[PDB]
Amino acid sequence: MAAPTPVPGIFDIFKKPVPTSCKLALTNGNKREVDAMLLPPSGTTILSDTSGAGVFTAKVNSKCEFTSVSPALPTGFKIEGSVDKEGKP
Repeated sequence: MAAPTPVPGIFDIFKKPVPTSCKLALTNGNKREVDAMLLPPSGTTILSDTSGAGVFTAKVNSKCEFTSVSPALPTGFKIEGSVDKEGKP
């Protein structure tokens, strides 16, 4: 009668057993992980700093590595572009 989409997430577990997610982590100069977000490849991660709240937007590539942080990442801060691991983040 009508053809509804049979859900594009059956059989598989809505994730691939390969790096389809990126775990971005903003850490301050003291390396305290001030924020951490699991984003998709080439996504923009909004990371909130508890040191002074710079609210950093880490724009990554499909490599899960940050390419550019908006507004600008200051000296001391480390945006770790961790990848979705073989195990849970």
